Amino acid sequence: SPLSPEDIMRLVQQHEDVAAAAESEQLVAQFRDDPQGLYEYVNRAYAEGPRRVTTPISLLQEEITGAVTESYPAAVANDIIGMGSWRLKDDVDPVIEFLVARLEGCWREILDTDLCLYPREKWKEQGWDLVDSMDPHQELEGFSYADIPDPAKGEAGYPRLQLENRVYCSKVFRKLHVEVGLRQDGLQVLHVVVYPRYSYDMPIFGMDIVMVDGRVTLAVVDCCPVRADLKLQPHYMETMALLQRTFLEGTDPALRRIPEWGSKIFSPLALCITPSGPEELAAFAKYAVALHRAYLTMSLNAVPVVAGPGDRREAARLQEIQDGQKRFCDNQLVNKKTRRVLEVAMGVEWTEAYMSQLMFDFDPKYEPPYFDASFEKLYTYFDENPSFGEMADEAMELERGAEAER
Amino acid sequence: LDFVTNKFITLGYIAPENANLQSELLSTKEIILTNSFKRF
Amino acid sequence: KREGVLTMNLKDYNILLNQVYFAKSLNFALISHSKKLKELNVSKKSFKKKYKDKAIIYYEVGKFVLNYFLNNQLT
Amino acid sequence: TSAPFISPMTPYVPEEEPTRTPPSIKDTGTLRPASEWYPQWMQYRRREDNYVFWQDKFMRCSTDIPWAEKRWTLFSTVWYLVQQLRFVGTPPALRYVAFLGWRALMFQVYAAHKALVLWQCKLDAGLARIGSGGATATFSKTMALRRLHWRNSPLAEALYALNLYKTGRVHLLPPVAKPIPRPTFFWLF
Amino acid sequence: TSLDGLPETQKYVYADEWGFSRVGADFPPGSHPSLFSQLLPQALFAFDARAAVAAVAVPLAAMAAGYGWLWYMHSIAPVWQQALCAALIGTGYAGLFKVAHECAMMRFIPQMPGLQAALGTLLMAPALYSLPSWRLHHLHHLLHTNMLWQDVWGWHPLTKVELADEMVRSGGSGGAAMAAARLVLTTPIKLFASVGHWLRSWDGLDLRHFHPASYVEVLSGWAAPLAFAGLVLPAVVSAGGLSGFVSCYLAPWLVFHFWLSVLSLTAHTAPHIPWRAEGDGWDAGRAAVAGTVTLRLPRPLEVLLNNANYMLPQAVAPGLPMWSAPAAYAVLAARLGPYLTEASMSLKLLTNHVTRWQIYDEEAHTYRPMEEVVDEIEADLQQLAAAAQQ
Amino acid sequence: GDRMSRRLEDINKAERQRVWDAMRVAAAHRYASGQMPAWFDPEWLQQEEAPLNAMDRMRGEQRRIEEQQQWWREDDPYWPLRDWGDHPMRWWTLAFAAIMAAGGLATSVATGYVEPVQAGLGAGALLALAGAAMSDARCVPGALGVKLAWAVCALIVLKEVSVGWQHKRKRRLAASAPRLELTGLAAAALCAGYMLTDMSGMGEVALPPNPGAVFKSPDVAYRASVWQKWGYGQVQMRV
Amino acid sequence: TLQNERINKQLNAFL
Amino acid sequence: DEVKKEINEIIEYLRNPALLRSRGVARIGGVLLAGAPGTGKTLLAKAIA
Amino acid sequence: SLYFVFTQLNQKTFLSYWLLPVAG
Amino acid sequence: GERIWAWRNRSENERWFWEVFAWDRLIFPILVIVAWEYLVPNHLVWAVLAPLALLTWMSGRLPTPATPEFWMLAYFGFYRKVWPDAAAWLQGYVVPLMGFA
Ligand SMILES: CC(C)CCC[C@@H](C)[C@H]1CC[C@H]2[C@@H]3CC=C4C[C@@H](OC(=O)CCC(=O)O)CC[C@]4(C)[C@H]3CC[C@]12C
Ligand SMILES: CC(C)CCC[C@@H](C)[C@H]1CC[C@H]2[C@@H]3CC=C4C[C@@H](OC(=O)CCC(=O)O)CC[C@]4(C)[C@H]3CC[C@]12C
Repeated sequence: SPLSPEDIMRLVQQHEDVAAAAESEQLVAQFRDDPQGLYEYVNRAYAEGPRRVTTPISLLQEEITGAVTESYPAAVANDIIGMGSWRLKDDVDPVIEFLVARLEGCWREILDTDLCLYPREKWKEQGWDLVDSMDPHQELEGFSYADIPDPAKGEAGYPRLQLENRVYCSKVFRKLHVEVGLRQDGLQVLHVVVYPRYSYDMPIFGMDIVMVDGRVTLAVVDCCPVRADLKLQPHYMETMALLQRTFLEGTDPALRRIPEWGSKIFSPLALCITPSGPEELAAFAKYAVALHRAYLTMSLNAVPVVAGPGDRREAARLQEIQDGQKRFCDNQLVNKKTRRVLEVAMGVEWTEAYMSQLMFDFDPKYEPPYFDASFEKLYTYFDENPSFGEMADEAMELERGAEAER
Repeated sequence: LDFVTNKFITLGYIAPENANLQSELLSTKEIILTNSFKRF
Repeated sequence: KREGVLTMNLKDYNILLNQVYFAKSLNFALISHSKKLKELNVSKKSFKKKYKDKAIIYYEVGKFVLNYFLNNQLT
Repeated sequence: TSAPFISPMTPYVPEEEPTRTPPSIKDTGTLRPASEWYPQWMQYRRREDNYVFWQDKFMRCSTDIPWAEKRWTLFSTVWYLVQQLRFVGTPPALRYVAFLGWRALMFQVYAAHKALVLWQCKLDAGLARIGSGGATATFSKTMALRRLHWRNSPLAEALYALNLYKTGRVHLLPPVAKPIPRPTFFWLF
Repeated sequence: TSLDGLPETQKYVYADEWGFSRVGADFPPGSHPSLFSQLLPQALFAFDARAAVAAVAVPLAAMAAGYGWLWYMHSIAPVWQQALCAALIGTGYAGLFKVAHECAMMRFIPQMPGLQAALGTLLMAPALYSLPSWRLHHLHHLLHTNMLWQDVWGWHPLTKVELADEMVRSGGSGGAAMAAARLVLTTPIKLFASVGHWLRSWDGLDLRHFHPASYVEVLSGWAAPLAFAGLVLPAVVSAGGLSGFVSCYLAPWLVFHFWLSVLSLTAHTAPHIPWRAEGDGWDAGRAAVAGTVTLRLPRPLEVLLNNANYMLPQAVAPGLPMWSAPAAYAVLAARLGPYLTEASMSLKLLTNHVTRWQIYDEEAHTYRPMEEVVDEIEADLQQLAAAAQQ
Repeated sequence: GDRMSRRLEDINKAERQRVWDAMRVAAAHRYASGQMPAWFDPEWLQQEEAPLNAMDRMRGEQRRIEEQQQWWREDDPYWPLRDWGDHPMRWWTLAFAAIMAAGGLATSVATGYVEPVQAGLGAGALLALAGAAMSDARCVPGALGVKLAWAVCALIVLKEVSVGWQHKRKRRLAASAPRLELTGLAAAALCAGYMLTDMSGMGEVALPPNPGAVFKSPDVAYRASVWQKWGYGQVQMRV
Repeated sequence: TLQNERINKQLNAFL
Repeated sequence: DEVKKEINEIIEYLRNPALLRSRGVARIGGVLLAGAPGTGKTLLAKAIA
Repeated sequence: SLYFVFTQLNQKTFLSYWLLPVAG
Repeated sequence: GERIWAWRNRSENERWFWEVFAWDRLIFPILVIVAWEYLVPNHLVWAVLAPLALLTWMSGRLPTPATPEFWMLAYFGFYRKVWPDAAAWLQGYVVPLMGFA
């Protein structure tokens, strides 16, 4: 009947395990019922129509002259914008256009209260926001994509290489990075990666598309685990499984080979594909968009792990997080494909610096700041449920009491 | 530009055909512009 | 319960006056009028519209971005 | 810090409405009377710059009154009778005679106060000697001018005297006195 | 715990040497008291009006009896009759104060929160205590139980190091603070040191310690004591003069403070209970389970105090109502048996608390008498003075 | 000009502040009664300044501090004249409360009269409460505290100089006349100290406006409202 | 038996 | 309909002037009826009365 | 919506004054 | 002249009070009612009923419990002229119609 000096610890373990399980289940409860809503949100938002704005100023306006003010949800707005103001559009294959538009739309729509731009001295003053091989010193001030015509075969320059990057910081993510590259021989790459801050226990999100002459030759998407055992939390595995059952069903199960280099960083549910026709590509695209959106929405409610004086478990957790992110960075650096397509065009002393400082940098002693602008939500609120000051109350009781005589 | 445009669309704007019969900014839009200039 | 406070910025009523009456005045009648309105109220072509709306929005976004920059940041 | 979002390095002190109209433009800080009609500095300025005379009159008399000088309270409906006697029930000739007398009195009082201020300057210049024990014999002209314009509270004077007596240090001055706000109670006053 | 692995013989000789019945073994680290709330049957949390009205009416009857007697024989009675009526009134009020402490933690009548707030305020006022401040100090105590340098709302012990520092500053053992400590923790007045607690509430009457959003609630809390001491303590005096004050108010007040102080002091202090600093091995569950002592009284006293001695159960299940505290303890004693400590209120216990355990030294991590400790650290003062030769 | 620019900047500053305060009040109300959209964090009600004005102030101040740097306490003797966050007349109020209470109890025990202790302890309770509220002078309770203390000291002065004290009766008639002694003098000094430090809060409580105040006002709705309240709702507004 | 269990679990979470 | 709006003011001044003072309109003392040739101005006066 | 105030009482006639001397 | 202008812009409420409200609507009706009830024997037609008619005719509105005229009439007239004998009438003739003695 009495208890033992050990089974107390058994009780502690069981309690914290049931707590973790409960919260992980609560996280998936939202996607579980209807997974299709992770890709079909734009179509539904379009279906519901343009909302009418009811704020005192707009009501007074549309009553005075005629002018009705209309609004649109965030999904429709980021669908109207599209590949908004990228300077290298008009050169991008429509598939890469679609994917970039969707990914940046989810960033701007979900993280909008804390999304900042990465510090400008780290990438944007070195001239890394738009890179051209025919002008490696920026003596045309970044208009080389328009001033210099494409070199013909055999001339000094063939083939030309162009890159464009965008880097953001946020509250949970220390870096959200999207980069597009074009080469004259008919090659186009797209590379997206999302790193959580050094104090959050989340996997790293990653996507790569490589298409040649309009045909997608390689496509890989995965949530690379960050722990030492290559094991995600329960809810990440559950969501990936549910989404693969939803979108990828009826497609190739044997084409999902695992690259030799990913075998040390990939999760057991990574997706690598050389698509066959249009249906495979459509399935993969829907799946990638849905997976990204689910990942961001589950990040919306993350809490850091803090190291308390005396606690060793949290120190161990922090060290494991740091080492997992570093392992990902150093094992991505030897993906020799992009490395060589860079270095055979821009040199090597440039390539090493660029790949070290921007693509896969890892310095735990520096993570960029952010700017929390949540107070904005107050202002918007109080412009549609306003309050009028103590003298409109008399006028309104007069209006009611005199109108109610009918 | 992309960010401020997304916000302005989701706030509200006078459609060209709805209006039959913006020289200055409202106050919510001024909060939004100041913040966007501070972040980006 | 009940709060008597005016959470509206007067600059907005002034902006609306300028708009509708130069292209009555700022008194209590205007504010109670807006309260009356709010109370009684709360009781192919797709792509063409996309192009039109994108153009219209980007116009004014750029106009105000340059205004703000020149006035409050060049200094 | 309380500030959830934004906090500069110096905490924000909530400033409130002013409760009294500023000293006019014609007055000085001291006790000696003003100038009957036109100030003396007006003669050393451009004719198109002396419009601030009448503008200040307009501001104090009609357009900038702080809503705290317009409170209706039980004290003010009796002060109304005092003032209405002085303005409508007394002939302007007797008021003029009283005005002349009061001017002469204020000139005598100002002369006395200036004498006292100079005396205080010697006294504290002497006290700084005890304080430093050795050489220091000067005083502070800043403190003399601040004493003449009534810009010190009595506590500041006492603390300055003590600082002088203990460590010399004639150039360490108390901060400055802030103006007294208008006292209000309720419907009462 | 201080007495780690060792046979039952030394445990029991320590037990009957210090007056405890069952000493405690050793609890594992890394836990929390809220764990063992799962060992409790769910029927213990049920509300019933019977025990409620009984708990609010028995101490009221004892108080009324004492007062009726005392007034029937106002000042013609000798001092022992006065002492006995004062003791009875003080105990009755300690019972009503336990009820008020229950209403402060929101676990007496949760269905009517306004009524239980008003009741707690009313019952706390006559002792000149505030309800919101009491809630705050008690929560802060539960969060920091036995934490060295942090549990300021409990019987924080006088450590050797701060005493040595004060003796180095005083230049001898004759200063004012010295003699103050000397009489406060060497004489039976220690059994009233709770009055010091009373003065440390009213945190300077300073609204700058609290969160602004609560000012109006804190101010109201301070106005119920004051109103009492502003409307009722006059009447008493005016209607009975100094004597009619010292027998109708001051003696029950001193008795109530005796009860408060002895309860708390016995609860969380014993030679085998260490006071670990923060970061240096302080554990929450270890301090709330192993570092607690349960006092046993005669059942008449218990039913008069509303089971005010049973403190361990309501630290593992903070919502457990007052009338289920005895029963619940019997449950925990079955499962947490080997780790608990228990004692019976006897003269030996209080004599030990007064004469023996006075200073807490952390190197030996135990309590030692004040006089031997001070003369020892003074001999080491002489020896460091000899070490100060050059 | 560079003069109308200053006026414009001050108008914008003041309007932004007034609107932030109205939002805070209305949000406190809507939150205390349930109706709030659950992304709302009740700590946003402790930000007093405004987000916009705070950002402007921060930027300007950092620009200044950047481009410009291209008993007795010997270290700072003037510590009493430093904004510590309370009212200046806060320890005097508690001191006077303690004096009143002690003196009242001592007197009423030494003689047998029951008015000294009642008045002394009543005033002591009220003045201790006021001196507790006066420990944060920016709030609304920080101002109601000053008002309460002034009221109590004025009542003490009145009872002393107009009715006198019961335990001070004599056999004669001019020997027992109500005069000002030492308690009334201390209370009068306190009242003067409250008035000459700060008692300017809650200035919007007065007698309501007349039809005489709104004769020249530029508002027809407001004038009509006032006329209605005072009993002239039927008069013709030839304005 | 629920009004006390609610309070119990809330206080436990906080603590 | 536009003058429906414009003359629901005269109607409400005739029924209930206190409500029309709350809208910023002190008094309506004299109105003009202009328009195109031959609009039948006598007809609407009947209706409003 | 009114206040608690008397009404004028002499806008119609003057007879009321006849009570002030007589009572006096 | 300037001093008068400044003072007149700060004293509009008190000016209207002393010019239009002090006598006509505060002191005159009080004096009138007290003076009427000083004369005029302790009847009922004279203490309550006739003042009601004359006040209604003079002021132009019937006094109801919402107005101070009703309460002044009530207190002075009724409570100090008609009550001290209607009380005896009731205490002699209507309490025996109930149980209490
Ligand atoms: C007089 C009897 C009959 C009624 C009970 C009176 C109590 C309500 C009073 C008397 C003792 C007072 C306390 C005495 C000491 C202090 C400290 C004092 O603050 C300080 O001393 C602050 C720190 C410092 O001064 O250094 C004011 C609050 C407090 C708790 C007082 C609060 C009000 C108390 C409890
Ligand atoms: C000149 C000295 C001797 C005395 C001054 C008297 C006036 C200042 C008082 C006496 C009668 C008062 C009136 C009596 C009745 C009322 C109704 C009452 O109305 C309110 O409840 C207004 C408060 C609000 O809701 O805003 C208080 C204001 C008012 C008009 C009072 C305004 C101030 C008056 C004129």
